[PDB]
Formats: sequence, structure tokens, C-alpha cells
Amino acid sequence: KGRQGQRVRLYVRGTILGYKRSKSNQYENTSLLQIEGVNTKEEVGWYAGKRIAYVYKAKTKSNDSTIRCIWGKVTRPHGNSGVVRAKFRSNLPPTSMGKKVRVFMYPSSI
Amino acid sequence: HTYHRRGLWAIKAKHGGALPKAEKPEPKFYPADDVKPRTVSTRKPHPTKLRSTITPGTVLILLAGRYMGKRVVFLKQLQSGLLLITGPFKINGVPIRRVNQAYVIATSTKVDISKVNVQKFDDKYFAREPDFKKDDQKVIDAELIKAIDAVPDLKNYLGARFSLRDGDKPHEMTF
Amino acid sequence: VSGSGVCAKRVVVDARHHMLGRLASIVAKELLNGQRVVVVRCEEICMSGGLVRQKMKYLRFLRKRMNTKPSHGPIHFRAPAKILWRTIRGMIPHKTARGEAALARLKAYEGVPPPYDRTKRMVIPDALKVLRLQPGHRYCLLGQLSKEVGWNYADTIRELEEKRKEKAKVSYDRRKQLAKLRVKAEKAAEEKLGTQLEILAPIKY
Amino acid sequence: AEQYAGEYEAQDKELVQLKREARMKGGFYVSPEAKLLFVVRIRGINAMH
Amino acid sequence: AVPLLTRKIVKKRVKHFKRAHSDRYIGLKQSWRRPKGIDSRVRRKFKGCTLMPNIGYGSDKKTRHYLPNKFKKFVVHNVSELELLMMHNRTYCAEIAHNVSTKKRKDIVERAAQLDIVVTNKLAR
Amino acid sequence: ELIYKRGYGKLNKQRIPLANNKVIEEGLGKHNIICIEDLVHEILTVGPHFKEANNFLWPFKLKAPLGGLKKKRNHYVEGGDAGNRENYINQLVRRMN
Amino acid sequence: HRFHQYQVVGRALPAPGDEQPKIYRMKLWATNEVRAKSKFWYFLRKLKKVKKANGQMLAINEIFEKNPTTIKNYGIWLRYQSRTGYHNMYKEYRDTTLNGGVEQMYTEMASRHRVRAPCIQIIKTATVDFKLCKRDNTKQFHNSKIKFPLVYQKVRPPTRKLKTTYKATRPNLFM
RNA sequence: CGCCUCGACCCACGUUAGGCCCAAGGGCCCGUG
RNA sequence: ACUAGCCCCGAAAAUGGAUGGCGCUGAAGCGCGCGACCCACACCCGGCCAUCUGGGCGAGCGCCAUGCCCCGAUGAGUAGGAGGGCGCGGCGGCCGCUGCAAAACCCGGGGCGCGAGCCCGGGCGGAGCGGCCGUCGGUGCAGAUCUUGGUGGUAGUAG
RNA sequence: UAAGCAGAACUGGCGAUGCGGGAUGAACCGGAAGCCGGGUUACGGUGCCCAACUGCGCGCUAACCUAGAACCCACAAAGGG
RNA sequence: GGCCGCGCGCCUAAAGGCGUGUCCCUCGGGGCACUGCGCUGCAACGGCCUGCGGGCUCCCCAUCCGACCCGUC
Ligand SMILES: [K+]
Ligand SMILES: [K+]
Ligand SMILES: [K+]
Ligand SMILES: [Mg+2]
Ligand SMILES: [Mg+2]
Ligand SMILES: [Mg+2]
Ligand SMILES: [Mg+2]
Ligand SMILES: [Mg+2]
Ligand SMILES: [Mg+2]
Ligand SMILES: [Mg+2]
Ligand SMILES: [Mg+2]
Ligand SMILES: [Mg+2]
Ligand SMILES: [Mg+2]
Ligand SMILES: [Mg+2]
Ligand SMILES: [Mg+2]
Ligand SMILES: [Mg+2]
Ligand SMILES: [Mg+2]
Ligand SMILES: [Mg+2]
Ligand SMILES: [Mg+2]
Ligand SMILES: [Mg+2]
Ligand SMILES: [Mg+2]
Ligand SMILES: [Mg+2]
Ligand SMILES: [Mg+2]
Ligand SMILES: [Mg+2]
Ligand SMILES: [Mg+2]
Ligand SMILES: [Mg+2]
Ligand SMILES: [Mg+2]
Ligand SMILES: [Mg+2]
Ligand SMILES: [Mg+2]
Ligand SMILES: [Mg+2]
Ligand SMILES: [Mg+2]
Repeated sequence: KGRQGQRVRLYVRGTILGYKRSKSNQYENTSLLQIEGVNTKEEVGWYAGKRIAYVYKAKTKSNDSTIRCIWGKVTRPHGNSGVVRAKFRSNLPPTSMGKKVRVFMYPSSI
Repeated sequence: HTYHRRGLWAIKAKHGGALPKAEKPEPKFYPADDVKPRTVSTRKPHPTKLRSTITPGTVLILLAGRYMGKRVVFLKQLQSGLLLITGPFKINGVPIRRVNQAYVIATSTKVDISKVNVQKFDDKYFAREPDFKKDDQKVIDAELIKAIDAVPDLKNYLGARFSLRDGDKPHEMTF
Repeated sequence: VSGSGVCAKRVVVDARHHMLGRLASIVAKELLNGQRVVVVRCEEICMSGGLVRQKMKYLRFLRKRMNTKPSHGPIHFRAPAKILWRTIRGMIPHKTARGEAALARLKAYEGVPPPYDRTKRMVIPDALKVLRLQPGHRYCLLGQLSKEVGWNYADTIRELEEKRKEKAKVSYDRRKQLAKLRVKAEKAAEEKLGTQLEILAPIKY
Repeated sequence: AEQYAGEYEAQDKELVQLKREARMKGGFYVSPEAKLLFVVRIRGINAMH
Repeated sequence: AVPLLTRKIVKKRVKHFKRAHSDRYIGLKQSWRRPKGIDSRVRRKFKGCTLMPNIGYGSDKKTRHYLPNKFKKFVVHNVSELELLMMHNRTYCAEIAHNVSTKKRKDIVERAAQLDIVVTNKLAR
Repeated sequence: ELIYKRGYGKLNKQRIPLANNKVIEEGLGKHNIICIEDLVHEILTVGPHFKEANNFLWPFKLKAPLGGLKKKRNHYVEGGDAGNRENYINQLVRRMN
Repeated sequence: HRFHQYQVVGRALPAPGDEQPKIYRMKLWATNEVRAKSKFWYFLRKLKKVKKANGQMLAINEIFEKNPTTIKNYGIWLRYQSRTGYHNMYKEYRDTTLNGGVEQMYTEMASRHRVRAPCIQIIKTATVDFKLCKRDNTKQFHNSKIKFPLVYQKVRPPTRKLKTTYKATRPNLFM
């Protein structure tokens, strides 16, 4: 196969599920994120503190580029099944839930 | 969890510390506000700790920057705390550089670099300010290519970039 | 229940012999998380409780109707794929724009129409009847319930499905011949490069 | 502080000896009743008698 | 000159308290009025309703009344009032009054340049 | 652990952290309780000056119990929280301190 | 173990009338010691006329299974309160400890008769030789050639890391 | 039907009181610039 | 023969209908457990605002002393009370502005203040206006089938 | 006869009060409150709507009556199999 | 997640750190200690600075959550 695009991948793909919630109010200061391959609360600790980027295409050009980035990090696990809480510099737009996020390994303890 | 100031000794530092009285040390303008003058700080910030899995000659995968995924051999930890790395420049094209302890991953593969001289390389060598740099890079690989050739397949390993593929879980991989 | 996390273009699920409400529950979570789900063979979904209990449940639903204008009232779909579509809609905040977008990512079919006859169809382990229902308890198929309450395309679905299975059976025979050829090729190529593949021996399965 | 630390022991230890000796001659030694409580309020301040 | 303030200015709310139902009625103005009806949702502080100002929103005493340029404002009307900021030019900035003419604005802007006093609206008129 | 991590005194009706021994001295020195070890000994071994030492202690502000409770509405012997547990208050102090 | 067996010993408070009162012992099943002493004082008040305020608690000791690696047959005589009346019944269990039998008894009463723990009084516990077992479903496991298949397998991954929403084929399970 | 101003890799039917199995927990792909 | 669990009969109302809905049958039902998790403006630690409590500061290099600094706790509010502030118009004083453009009015302009409000910018306009201290008053509007005036939808309709 | 009826005793509550749960609700359960950051709980929950297990374990039930499924609470009896 | 007030007047050592004497403790090596005056806002590095750059308390729209019409008896 001869493919085009990125040559290496040093991130894992996360999906935004929503916000820290109860049945009756929600909190934008933290987002809930599902990381591919992370199935338990125990193996979430590997990803704790890892940097996260939300990449979206805006409508105008900014630095001769049409793509914007919002940076965040994994803060803690959420529940028993691998979902995590993430804090971004600005709160994620609710329109971003269901979209993809990139989880890096930049701050490395190993 | 050691208590350095466990005992009120303070004399193992200055044994012959019985000394005499201390001698204490026009503005041309007066600032109209009593601003405490700024003198240099006398605090020692306790240099950074190297990760225990990074030892001289161990291999590192680069996690970010323009050389993301490059498998690179580790040489030394600089005074500022940045690790000193080389590609070497022949195999993967990564020159001599200093990298943060983060943004690298320490693998369990090692190379002996005992007979390699990395002394003139230090923080001052990278001061923001090239022909001799090409010479220094040239004379540091040929001292290292052979040791790479010593281990089978290590040359093609160092010349390939690390990448994650379908089904790869970084939190389960041994490296 | 969270999403799959598998982040593909679209997952095709073979709905045969799954429990209806357990299948709809997992699919609804997938759609709400952003995944596109294609469900085929919705005529062979299973519901616990036999035909009789399931049939009268639909008849009670068929009773519901706006007294003054029935074409405004509840719409009672008869096909298995539209029945499963409505079961999933009941598990989604569909009056919001988010649930509107979620339900637009779901495709449901009776039988396996193209191009999904030549793609991979997965199963949901925690919706399969063989793992969810005791072997003696009653159940019915969705197509049987649909046939009892007005669906009239069961015969064309069955005739098309027999034609599809014939073509797949021929493709299966061809794939078995190519597999025997492959095993001979890896046997001959094993000795020709016997020395090189020593590191693969302890992980050979 | 040295005196108190060594007094916490030889009080726990003595109770271990006293109980053993009571069983040694076939009886029961009764531990002294508790003299100290730690009390924590577990309900709120709404609708109080 | 160089502002003497170094503590960061934080705002507990960069948002106005608009009077409840001033959106509904054209004649109601946005200036805050405390609701006082017996059944008022806004007075009773139901969630999702208009917020009411209270003393907990107040700003730090060290940074309150400081302009974004980290100076505190003093309005002047002539040159003599501008001379009073020469000993406080690191903590106070000068704003020329709205009705001062263009002839006198030139004089105040010249004198403030000599005294190193910052004028916030020196390019006006 | 309660008196070290959450120890506060009552000096002039004010809640003063027991960060040093001078606070305990200036509060209970007239009763021959000099430092935090004497205070601990007086509380644990209920002594001649327990009334002065205990009342000198401000009531402890414990956090919500890590791991939760079971049923605050009924007694400990019914499987709840209220009442006397007699040794398991130490397990409850572990999670509230 | 959820339930523990304790031996609780107490007496009425020594008073000038007697000054050497009689000693009472019980074997009680409780989740901890505090709940064992409360149940002891409950029975002493109702069976004797000594309640906690007039009595003294002498000793409390946990009883343990002698051989927790063998399988015993355990008979339990109990008293329970239903919605309409009181009844006594005899139950039989097979376990490696009598603790497991008592947990089994409490679970079975909760399921078959909807009886909660407060409405149950253990009259007597004992070990029964397999020759003297009375209830069926205990004798049928006394076969020395006992043989049967596993008719419910519970197909699941082992450690929850191997859990996936989708699978490429249906599971094959057999017995 | 007529008329034109980020490797996005992977096709068995069918049955689970049965068809070596005991999950794709696999396989394929220079996977290496 | 009796006993008691779940289940079934006993068990009938008018718009179509409600374990909240979809649905659920080794339950996603019932009884009883285990481990973790979710989750309030409640609890804990920390920052800031205010209230209250308690302190420090003169042979003053000395201060809106009605000030500043330090310490600890506290913060629900209809009817109602009180304090401190914001705004309108005069009079006695003080300090100013304006034809190099006052008042009023307009503005997806910029700020300050928790707030009442205030300050500036651009425009229009073309002759007056402001701030501080004291004192005084016909002094603050969303309602009263409130008064007067103006203007909508109804409506290019009824006719 | 009863009543979301009419009248007394003690205490609490609503009225005067938001906030979390009981789908919903003056009073029920939790808990009372300045503007915020972080951590943890109460009541109540963890198939989807909906944040949190289709978690680990034993039984019972099969409803051809709309089986059953959250204090107050939104009903059921004598009697039968 | 929020915060940024030991070190030198002896030497060697990038630097962390080491290096004196006294009495006691034993079972190998430490421990408690000498206490004399002064000064006393933690760092390193990067990109950008008139630009398709940064910010916004202003205007419009989208999305998620929350939200019943005020006054009055
Ligand atoms: K056409
Ligand atoms: K006046
Ligand atoms: K009225
Ligand atoms: Mg969820
Ligand atoms: Mg029809
Ligand atoms: Mg209560
Ligand atoms: Mg503001
Ligand atoms: Mg102007
Ligand atoms: Mg926790
Ligand atoms: Mg609870
Ligand atoms: Mg109660
Ligand atoms: Mg419900
Ligand atoms: Mg606070
Ligand atoms: Mg108040
Ligand atoms: Mg009032
Ligand atoms: Mg306008
Ligand atoms: Mg005026
Ligand atoms: Mg007048
Ligand atoms: Mg008037
Ligand atoms: Mg008016
Ligand atoms: Mg009014
Ligand atoms: Mg009117
Ligand atoms: Mg009029
Ligand atoms: Mg009109
Ligand atoms: Mg007409
Ligand atoms: Mg009233
Ligand atoms: Mg009322
Ligand atoms: Mg919090
Ligand atoms: Mg289950
Ligand atoms: Mg209800
Ligand atoms: Mg009956």
C-alpha cells in the first residue's frame, strides 16, 4: 500500500464525550474523554498528566493556517472503565463533544 | 526522607567558624517611592534529577519536535539538566543536540560509549549566537558507528522511526 | 456503558440473534459518541418473551392514536428496520440537535443489501441471545412479529437472502482453496528461509 | 517524650501479660473500661429537637 | 512612567448585572434594580435566573480602581490640576475632562510630557 | 494524628494552629503541659488536667470520610453509622483525618 | 468472611445480694464484635433477667474453623419471624467453614422466605456426618464418583483489559 | 424514461444440551524515508 | 394435613397513555451481600469581598489616627428596623470649564465600581455648564381598569 | 362512615428558602447559602435517555391479566390454585 | 491543583556534597553537640511585538446545560 499523509503517529486518539455532569447541572471546567485502548481505572494512571490537543479547522486564516489548537492535559480517571477527566486552557465548546482529540506522551515519567 | 538538619550541629560545615564581628559594606536620583532594591538571589535551586532508566549510551525515542519518533542514543546529562543526545547524524540524520528529559522515552537497549569523548559539548556550546560543528559531529559518529555495528541489527534500528500502529497501547508496551 | 472507542469510519453490525433492547442500548451510546453504525439483518433480532407477549405489546401500541387527527398521532412502523430505528430513538435525546445528529448516523436494513454483503459484520457480545437468555425461555424474531402486524416484504427479504447466501457459499469455497495454497506456500517458504525466522518460533501460536 | 513513649509500651505489654496469666490459672482477666471517647457529629443542623 | 503595581488584576465578574426583564420591556432600563416582588424568581435565587449583585463579588483592595494599564485615574481640567500628579506619576494617570477645549488640551499634554505623567486620552480632539 | 494534623488551640477565644510549642505553653503552661507530647499524653491518659487540656483544644474540623459511609440514619449495630463502635472509630478517623 | 462466630461471656453486676453472680456464655454469629456484644445483651435481657445496664461484660473471643480445607456438612436450627407468626426450621449446608454455612443460611432465608437478618435466631449449629444428613441436594453431592458437566459457562474476558464492544465472530462454547 | 436554453487493511453459512475451538485476545501490510 | 415465599384467579369506565420513557426475562424484576464508582451551594484545604472579635503604631524620620497594619470566627431571608453610599434641583461658600464649541441627544466605541452610578472617545448641536464643603427640597416609577399626549398589531381587514 | 373534613397536646417544618434526590410537586429524604479553585461526601443511584459497573455472588419468579420494578405516593380485600 | 520568601565571612568539588575538635554509645558507623556577629523579593529556555498578531466586559449566530409572567392579596 502506498499512502499519503502523516508518516509517524506519536499520539493516541481520544473522543470527547461531554462535561463533568450530574443529572441536573454540568461543569465546563472539566471534560470527559475516552482514550482508545484504556479499559480500566487502573491503567488510566499511566496517562495522568499527559498533554492533550483538540484540533479543529476555523473559518479564517491565522498564521497562513486554517487549523486551530486547544491544549489540555489528563487530570484523573472518571469511573471504573477508563474514561478520564481533562482540563483545557479554555473550556471546550459543547460542539466538540463526539469529536476526536490527540493524547500525546510529552511529559514522560518513563 | 533524611533529616539533614536533624542535629543542631551546623559546625560540620564551618568547623573553624569562630570568627570576628561582621563588617557591614550619592544616588543622583530619588525614586519618590520606597522600592526595595533588587539584589541577586542567593538561593541554590538543587539541579534536576535524571530519570533512573536513562544511563549513558541508552537509546531514546524522541516524542516531539521535528525529530519525533527518531531512535537516538543518549550520551550525557548537561549542567542545566538537559540530556545530551546524538543521532548519530549518519544513520538517522539527527545532529548533536540537548533534549529535555520529558519528550523522550528511555528504552532498555544500551550501547557502550566509554571510549567516546564528549567533553567539549556543554550548555555554552549551544549558546544562541558552523563549519567546526560539522567537524565535531563528524568525529563523534565514527567513534560510535562501530559500536552500533557491534550489535546486530542495531544500525537499522537506529535508522528507523518509532510509530504507533493499529491496536498499539503505549501503556502496555515494555519500552 | 461507554462507547467502543474503536474510532473507525463506520461499524457494520450483524444484528442476527441479538436482544433488541440490549442491542439498541449499545448502538445508541455509539451514535451519541459520534460513531456511524450500520445495522443489517434487523429481521432476525430477538426479543425475550415469545410471539404472544410481543404481539399484544404492539397491539396496545397500535391502540395509541390522536383521537382528533390520527395522521398527527403516533406513527406505527411495521418493518423490522423501522421498528429498531424507533426503539433506538427512544433511547436518545432526539428532540435536541445533538440527538438529531446522533440518530442521523444510524442506518438500519432488513437483510444485507450492498455494499455490506462484501464487508465485515461484527457482533455485540453483551447483546447476543446465546449469552443473554436461558436456553428454555421463550422469544421471537423481529421479522415474525413484523409479519404478524402488517409487514409484507418478508418474502422478498427471504428470497434475496437466499441468493446472497448462495454467492457467499461459493466465495467461501474459493477462499478455502486459496487458504490451502497459502499453507503450502508458507511451508515451502519456511525452509527456504529457515535460519532467518528463528526469532519467530517462541511466538508462533 | 521519651518517658511517655516508653509508657505506652509496658501498658499494652502488661495487659498482654495479665490476660495470659488469667488463662494460665484458668480464669478471665477483665480489661479496664474505656475512659476516653472521640465523638464526631454525623448529622446536619436542620430540623433539630 | 513605569507602573508600580505588580499584583495581577483579577475580576470576579467581567459582566454587567442587567435589570431583570429589561430584555422583555423596551421601557425598562438595564441599570440594576433589586427585585422586590413576593413571588419573584430572581429575588428567590432560583437556578437559571438573573443574578443579583452582592458583596462577595467585590474586587481586591490592592487592585481595585486600577485601569487596564495598571494606573489609577485622575481627571484634570487644566495644567495646575495636572501638576499634582508629578509626585505620583508611577501610580496615577491623568485624564483630561470631556469638555476641555483643544487649545487647553495641547497645554496639558505638553506639560504632562515634561513631567512624565501619562495622559490616557491625549490623542483626542 | 488528630492533634498533630488538625490541632488548634483556644487563645483569647481565637483558633490558633499548634504549629509550635509556645502556643501550648502560653495556653496550658500554668497546668504543667509544655509541648505537644504532654498534650497528647493528657488526652490519651485522662489525667488531672484533662478538662483544661481538652477545652483548650478547638473542636476538630474533619473532612468528609474518604470512601463514604453506610447508612447515617441507623445505628452501627444495624449496619449504619450512629452509635458506639468502640474500636472502629479508629478506622473512621483514618478516613476523616 | 462476612459472619464470624464469637463466644461472649458476661454476668450480672456483682451486688451485695450475691457478690459472686453466675456466669453466662453464648455462641453468637455477627459481623463484628460490637454487633456480637449487642446481640448477647439482647438474649441475656430476654432469656435471663440481666440487661446491659445491670450486667458486666467479661470476655469475647472469636471461634475459628479447625480445618478450613475440608468440606463439612452443616446443620442449622433456627427461629425466624414471617409476616404472620413465628416458625422454626432446620437447614443443611455444605461448606469448608461454618462461617460459609451461616452466610449461606442468611442468604437463603432472604431469597426463599424474604426474611431479613434481624428476624432470625440461630438456635443451634452442628456438623452432621454424611450418613446422617437429612435434606436432599446434600446427599446427592456425597457421590464419590460425582461427575457432571458445566451447563453455564459465563463467557467473559479475564481481566477487563481485553473487553471490546465488537467481535468478529460469535463465540463457540461447549460442555 | 423523454427533451437541452493518519494503516480509516479484512464478505461463511449456521450452532451453542455443539461445531482443533475454550473470543479479531487473530491475521495481513517494508510496519523502517 | 398444615405452614409461607414469588406467581396466577378474585380485579369493571368512559380522548390514546404512561414502573417518567424506551425497553428489560442466568433481568435492566424481587430478597440478601461484596468491591469500586457517580453525585449538592453540605464537609476539608486555599484565594478574594464584607460583618463581627481582639490587638499594634509619638520626648513621632510624622498620619485622609475618620488612617494603616496584624489575628480569629462568621455570611439564608418575606413583614419590619437601621447604617453607609449613588443620583436630581436650589441657596451660602470654594475650585473650575466653554465659539480652539456648553447643555441636551445618539453610538456593534473604551474603561472604573458588587451595585445605585461614574469617567473618557466619536458624532450632532450652537450657548451656556460643572465638581467639592455646608444647608435646604414639589428630589429617583413598571404597574394604581393611574393622567395627558403620541404610536402599533388587528388591517389594506370588517365593510 | 369517611374526607386533600372539622378541632386540641409536644416538637419540627413551610409561610420567609434557595441548593441535591424523590420523573414532576410549599411541607417528604439530604442539607441550609458571600465570589471562586482543588479534594471528598449526604440522600439517591451506576442498560440508554443520564454522570457512574450491562461489575463480582446465591436463590426466587415466567405473568396465554399491560408480570414486576424507589419512604411520603399516588390503592386493593375476604377468599382461592 | 494553587505558592515562590538557605547562604557566606575555610578549602577542594560544574554542582548535589565532603573535609575539625570534644564526651558518650556499642559490635562494624554514627548520635547529641561547637553557637559569633551580619546581609537576606527561586530559577532556565523559547516563540511574538504593527501582523492573516493578542485581547475584549461590545454586537450577531451556533452548540450543551439551566431556565413557566411580572406586580398583587
Ligand atoms: K430527466
Ligand atoms: K446640594
Ligand atoms: K390583589
Ligand atoms: Mg453514562
Ligand atoms: Mg394500516
Ligand atoms: Mg431532615
Ligand atoms: Mg464590571
Ligand atoms: Mg467629549
Ligand atoms: Mg474518590
Ligand atoms: Mg449513600
Ligand atoms: Mg428522619
Ligand atoms: Mg424511574
Ligand atoms: Mg473561602
Ligand atoms: Mg444576609
Ligand atoms: Mg424588606
Ligand atoms: Mg442602536
Ligand atoms: Mg447637575
Ligand atoms: Mg421647588
Ligand atoms: Mg413628587
Ligand atoms: Mg411612566
Ligand atoms: Mg413597583
Ligand atoms: Mg389599562
Ligand atoms: Mg391617553
Ligand atoms: Mg389600533
Ligand atoms: Mg372587503
Ligand atoms: Mg404571608
Ligand atoms: Mg408565598
Ligand atoms: Mg469541588
Ligand atoms: Mg447483570
Ligand atoms: Mg413519584
Ligand atoms: Mg390468599
